[PDB]
Amino acid sequence: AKGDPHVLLTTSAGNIELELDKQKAPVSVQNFVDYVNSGFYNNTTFHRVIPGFMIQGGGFTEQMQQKKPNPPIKNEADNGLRNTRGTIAMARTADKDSATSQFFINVADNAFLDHGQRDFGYAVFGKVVKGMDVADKISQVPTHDVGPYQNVPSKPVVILSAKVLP
Repeated sequence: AKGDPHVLLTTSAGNIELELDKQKAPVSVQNFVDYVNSGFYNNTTFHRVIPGFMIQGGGFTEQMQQKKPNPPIKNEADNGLRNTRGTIAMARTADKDSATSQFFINVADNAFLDHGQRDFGYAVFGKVVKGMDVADKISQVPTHDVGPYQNVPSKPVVILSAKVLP
């Protein structure tokens, strides 16, 4: 136990466990915890995943059809320090300052995205302790390019739960 926050999630595949910062992004944490607290994850899913590289997720409920997001926070990527396939990170949005409710679980040595150039998009504020495999196995089952959103599990996943540990 010790003391290290972990957004625990049990998708159809199995019970996994994210682990999230806090310090480097107080604001964001508050937001998601709002959602986390309840009414959202209970029966969303995981859109999909680029093979052995990066699973999302949290967004389009089931098939994929916006909940009703848009509680626009602020700066993201510029607060996630170094790491590797294991970290979670927030998506973004056309505008810029937003990322209302949606994150994605990596796996492979990334860094590339590391805000440091004529660019800035993908946030960050977590990781992955245990059920990485689960994620994998999930990211194993075939899929298909949908149309708009490339990479979506034809035979869709369905999340069971999301319970944060102190």
